[PDB]
Amino acid sequence: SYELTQPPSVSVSPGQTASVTCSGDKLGERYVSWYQQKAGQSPDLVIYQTNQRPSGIPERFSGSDSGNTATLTISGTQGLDEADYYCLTWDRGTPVFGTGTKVTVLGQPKANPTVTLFPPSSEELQANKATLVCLISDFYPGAVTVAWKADGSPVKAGVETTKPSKQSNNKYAASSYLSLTPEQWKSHRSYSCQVTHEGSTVEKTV
Amino acid sequence: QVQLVQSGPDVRKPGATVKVSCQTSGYRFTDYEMNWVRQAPGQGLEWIGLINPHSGDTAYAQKFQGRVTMTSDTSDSTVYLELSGLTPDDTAVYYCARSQGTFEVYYFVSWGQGSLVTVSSASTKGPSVFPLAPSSKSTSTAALGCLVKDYFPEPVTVSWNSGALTSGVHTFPAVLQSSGLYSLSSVVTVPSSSLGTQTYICNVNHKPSNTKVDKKVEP
Amino acid sequence: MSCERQVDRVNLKPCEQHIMQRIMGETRSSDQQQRCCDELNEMENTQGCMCEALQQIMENQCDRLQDRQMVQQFKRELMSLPQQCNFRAPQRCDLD
Amino acid sequence: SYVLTQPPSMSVAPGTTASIPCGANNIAKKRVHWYRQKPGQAPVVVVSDDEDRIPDRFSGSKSGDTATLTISRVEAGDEGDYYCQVWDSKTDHVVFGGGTKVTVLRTVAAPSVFIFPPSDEQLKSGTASVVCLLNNFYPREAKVQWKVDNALQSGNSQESVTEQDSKDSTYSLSSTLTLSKADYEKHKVYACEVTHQGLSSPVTKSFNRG
Amino acid sequence: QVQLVESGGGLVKPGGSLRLSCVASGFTFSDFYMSWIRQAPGKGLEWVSYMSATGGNIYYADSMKGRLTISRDNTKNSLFLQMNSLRADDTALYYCARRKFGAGSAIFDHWSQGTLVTVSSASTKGPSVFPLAPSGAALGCLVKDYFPEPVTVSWNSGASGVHTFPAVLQSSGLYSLSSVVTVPSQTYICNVNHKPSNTKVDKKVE
Repeated sequence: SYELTQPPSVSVSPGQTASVTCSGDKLGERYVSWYQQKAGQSPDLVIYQTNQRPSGIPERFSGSDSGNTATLTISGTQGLDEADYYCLTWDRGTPVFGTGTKVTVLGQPKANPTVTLFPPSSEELQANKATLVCLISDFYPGAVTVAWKADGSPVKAGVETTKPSKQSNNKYAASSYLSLTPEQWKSHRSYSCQVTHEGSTVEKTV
Repeated sequence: QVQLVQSGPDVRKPGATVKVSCQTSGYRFTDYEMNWVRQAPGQGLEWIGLINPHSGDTAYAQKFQGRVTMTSDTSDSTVYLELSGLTPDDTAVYYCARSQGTFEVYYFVSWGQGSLVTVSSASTKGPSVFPLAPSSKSTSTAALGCLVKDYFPEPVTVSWNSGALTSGVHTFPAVLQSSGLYSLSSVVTVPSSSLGTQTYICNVNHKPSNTKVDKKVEP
Repeated sequence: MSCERQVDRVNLKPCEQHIMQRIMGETRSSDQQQRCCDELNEMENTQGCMCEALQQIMENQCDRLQDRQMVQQFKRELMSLPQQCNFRAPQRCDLD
Repeated sequence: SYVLTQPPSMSVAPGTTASIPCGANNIAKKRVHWYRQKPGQAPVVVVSDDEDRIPDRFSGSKSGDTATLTISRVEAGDEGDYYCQVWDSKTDHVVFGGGTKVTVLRTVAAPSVFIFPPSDEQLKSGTASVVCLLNNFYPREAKVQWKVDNALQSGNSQESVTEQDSKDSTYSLSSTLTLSKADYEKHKVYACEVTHQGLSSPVTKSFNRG
Repeated sequence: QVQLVESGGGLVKPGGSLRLSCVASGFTFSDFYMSWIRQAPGKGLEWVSYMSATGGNIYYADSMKGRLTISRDNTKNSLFLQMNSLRADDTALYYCARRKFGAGSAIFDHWSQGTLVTVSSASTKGPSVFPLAPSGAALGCLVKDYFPEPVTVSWNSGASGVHTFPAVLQSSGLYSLSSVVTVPSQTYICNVNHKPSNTKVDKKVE
């Protein structure tokens, strides 16, 4: 029944104020609650009672509303504020969570990926198994195309790639696996993991 | 104006149930909660519980939780007390009281006349009424009365001249005789002068047993 | 249903804000108060449950009563809320 | 259970001020109400601790652990039983105090004594009830002695006493000597001897042809 | 300080039952609504159930209507959620949360950590760990073919310039993740802990 809309993503430069807006029919007549969730962590209440009310939460977080909208506004965004934000209201006993808004804090410079391509270890081959692991690290933005080559020709079967995720140093990493049988491994003479990141391609061969 | 009229006196065997009723009038029923309070003969006031006529909600004192039910009837502005599993500890006069006040203010602004309910296995017996005639030496204040002698259970009422003679009346507390029947007396002082010209009537009433006797007093 | 469930199902924001503006503000306010009575009236037994509704309004705003004095003031406004909506103040209702 | 404690009895001189205490843990933080009750009547609120409910002679106050009812210029009509009452929001119980019987002091008054022989209506039944009345005396303490041919009776009479009168603060007492018609027949002289303050000597009322 | 400690999650066969439990400390539990909230990894926050402190107010989400019972034992500061007839689209992160006000203001003001419930006919399997030798270098190990998902890798606090990549879900139905560290071109051991099978392996490198 009652519906809440949020922009899917919102980007801000470090120091600017970020605005997350939540929309619902006459939402201004209800209280709105706001929750911050950083990856791998549980949500944290950052504003309650239609965004005029904080907690032992940083003063730069504030809330406001107008008509059909409620707004989480983060002045001087600091990068540690990078998270998903959810608004919450109630409708006759039913809690209604907005769809997430993803707040990105920019400023990171483009960083080219470092790529490491591993052959199957002897331990694994002795186990009737064969796997090439291609670790890609330290790149920004977090998006790469990965392609495997068998003796210089494309190979799609048995490939598994991960979606890039942020690192401790606020850069991104990602990985790609090519599952082979032991005979396919030493039959061919070279395998290649080819990574394209923002129009630059880097490749490693074993 | 505000008026609370309770049902008559009742006697119930141990282990039985009593139902007491209270009809209110003269105010807007459902605007105030009704309470029940009891008083064992010669003892303090003891709150039983309450009902809200607007919702039928009740709150009962712990002592009676599980033996008491209260209900309320909007067609005639009447509330009910029902108490089961009776023992002699339950003999008392039972009052309905109209509450007053809001929020943290809660007291009683009107009460019913009370209903004496006696829990006893003994059988009810109406009284014999004998006169206390004035003496022949009465100097020309004189004294006279009635003796209301072997009745049970307790509530008996005495008027004089159908209520006309009020001043100078003394109706004594009943006393329990070794037979387990009660006896009381009611006396009145009259002009030493107008004795054998003023007619004096008793009007004894014992509602349990449905007894109503009128005795004349003369020398 | 219980008063617990009846009161929680309602949106008391217009009632809490209506009171806050008067005590902390020592048109929009007729519509806000009107929305207050509309929310109370949505309770199935609005006359019963009024105590619970007032207690919930107080519980909801308590943190914002930073003063020994504000708390008296919020209470009188609260206590007058039922009459403002053409209901009766409840009978066994301790707002402390 | 939340308990309100009252002194059981209290005597007060007329025209002076009366203070009846009602004790309970933290009672001053609740609303405290007071009732007066007279014999055979429902209670009547005399102090209502309401802001909605012209001053009178009845006043209540509270501090700490005590509530107090004050009666100004105490009068004979103020005799009765007084009860304090609260509503405990913690337990949602109405609670009454035990009650204080207020008796109002007065000048000494001797009783007019009357003796009544049994009716002939009763005698046919097999029992005889001879009644001695002590009317409008003060104070309460009084001795009634039955005599039959001047012999003291013991264990064959009961008495009843009225509550203090609300207009003159006096008491009245009734004593009933009960015998069988057989015991009544043999004796002639039936007397009622009362001793009381206000009687320099005991007063004896009797009748013959018994 | 408020603390909500959650337990009872893990692997469960479809059509099976699961009892979730939450132990609270740091507040008078018997004064608060308690609730359960869930979130599929990478999705938004989805409420499941809540109940009054001691009362007739119990709410269940339509998504799970008729398949779960909420309860609490306030003497033991404990909240429970019984889940019946579980299905594959029920696997998610389940949170325990405290609710604070009502009638339009209720907020989820403290959250438990999320436990993962996995509904699947697949059996729990421990990982096999293989070494990744180095060739002015980086090395690591490969945790392969484990189920269910939660796996952690460290180096006994060699402490610390490292990234354990998120896991890939092989077509087989088992996961695999890598964890690589970078070091100057002495003894390096990787420790993998797959709690859902109580596997704790240590691996050395060249």
